[PDB]
Amino acid sequence: RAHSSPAFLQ
Amino acid sequence: RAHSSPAFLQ
Amino acid sequence: GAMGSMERASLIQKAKLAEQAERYEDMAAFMKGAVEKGEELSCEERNLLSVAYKNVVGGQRAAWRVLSSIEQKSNESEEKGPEVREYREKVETELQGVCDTVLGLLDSHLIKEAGDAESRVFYLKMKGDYYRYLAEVATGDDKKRIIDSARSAYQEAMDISKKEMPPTNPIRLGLALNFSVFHYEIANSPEEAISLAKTTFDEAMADLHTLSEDSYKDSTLIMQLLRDNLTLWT
Amino acid sequence: GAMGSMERASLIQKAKLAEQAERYEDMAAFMKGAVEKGEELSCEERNLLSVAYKNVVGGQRAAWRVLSSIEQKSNESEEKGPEVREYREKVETELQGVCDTVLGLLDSHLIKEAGDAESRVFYLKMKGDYYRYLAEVATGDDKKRIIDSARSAYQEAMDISKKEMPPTNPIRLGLALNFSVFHYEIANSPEEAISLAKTTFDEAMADLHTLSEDSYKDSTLIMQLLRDNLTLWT
Ligand SMILES: [Mg+2]
Ligand SMILES: [Mg+2]
Ligand SMILES: [Mg+2]
Ligand SMILES: [Mg+2]
Ligand SMILES: [Mg+2]
Ligand SMILES: [Mg+2]
Ligand SMILES: [Mg+2]
Ligand SMILES: [Mg+2]
Repeated sequence: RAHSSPAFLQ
Repeated sequence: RAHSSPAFLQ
Repeated sequence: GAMGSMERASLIQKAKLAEQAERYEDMAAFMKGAVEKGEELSCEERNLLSVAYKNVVGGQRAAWRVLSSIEQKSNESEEKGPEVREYREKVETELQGVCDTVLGLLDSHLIKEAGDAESRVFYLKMKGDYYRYLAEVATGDDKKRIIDSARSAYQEAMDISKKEMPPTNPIRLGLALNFSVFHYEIANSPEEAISLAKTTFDEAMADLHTLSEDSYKDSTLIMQLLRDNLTLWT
Repeated sequence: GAMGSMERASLIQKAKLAEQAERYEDMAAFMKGAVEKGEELSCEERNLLSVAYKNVVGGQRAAWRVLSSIEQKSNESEEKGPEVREYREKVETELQGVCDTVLGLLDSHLIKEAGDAESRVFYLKMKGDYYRYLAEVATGDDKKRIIDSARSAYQEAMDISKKEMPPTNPIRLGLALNFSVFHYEIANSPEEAISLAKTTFDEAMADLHTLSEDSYKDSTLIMQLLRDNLTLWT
């Protein structure tokens, strides 16, 4: 499985 | 904190 | 109950699937439904019931401790309103509800039908455990009575376990471990906790020679927890 | 809604407490209540909303994958009845319900009121993400339409982000990362996924010189995820 974005984005 | 028993006991 | 239309065997099968998926709230709901079918539980089924509720209440206890610590810091300095207390109370009430659910299953009617030592001690230990979790959050005029209820359940379980089980039995060991934690953390009796842990460990040590390789592993795993607590307490 | 009587500021305060206690279902319910007050969300509040629902749906996706794998093995050899399919369907329906809830908040009325690039891109990315989670479990005559809905939301977000944000912006980077995952895992377009990840990484690299130490850390953290995927895919 690939990595997706963290929920917190600055 | 102390350790208590696991839930599974043989 | 929402599980009244599901077969007992299907509830057990789904509890095992829920365990594999780490869906412990579902697992507990399936096992509650299985208990409410009214038949006694096998060894495997009793352990499914305990695993499910221990994980549910474990998340609630961890959350309660986080919120209680925040609340304690708030009362040392800037006023922030009622929200911390309100939310701690919300989590506390849900924790108490789960404990009451488990205690209700034990009272209707798991304990009264449990005649063999392995089942009866297991359920009385659970009764002590869930009163102990209630005692962890109790602060009012009922703290003393909750503590007495835990003590009484643990004591009945201890009396049976000493008469009917070998000192290496994992249920007997886990009961003694938890009663010792009760003494240390709930009952303000650290010397009793230490004495019980030491005597339990030593009596089990002297009986290990009777065990198979697999039973030896089962017993020594719990004995190590007693040793870990003794290291923390002494 | 059960949160209609609670102050907006109290809902936000309790969402932060729920995060500290790892009570993500509570956190999501508090943030849903905050959204339903009807005011736009600040940067901090948008991130609370995303953290809450991403953790809720993350547990459901992990459980669904466990159950789907068990179900697939069952159809290779002994018949065990309908229970695995039933329970997989139960988890799937709850997952779809959470995705529909998030999509409903975005549609009523977060996206239509979001005019600044940072808010609008963040919400359109979320719309693509939750359609992507729906696509992960879709199998019927609606899989193609769900995939198209995810693609369309991601594409609108990409168009805005390229026109309005620098190539190092963490929202722009996280959007490109997730659209690349969409291409690889959902849309059967691994070459598009690889091209997008590479171009995104290289354009960000060339803009790092403009950033402070703290912004450099923010951007490079996401860039490393693009690199990790490229290593997995090539
Ligand atoms: Mg039947
Ligand atoms: Mg001050
Ligand atoms: Mg209370
Ligand atoms: Mg009986
Ligand atoms: Mg107001
Ligand atoms: Mg066969
Ligand atoms: Mg379905
Ligand atoms: Mg606006």
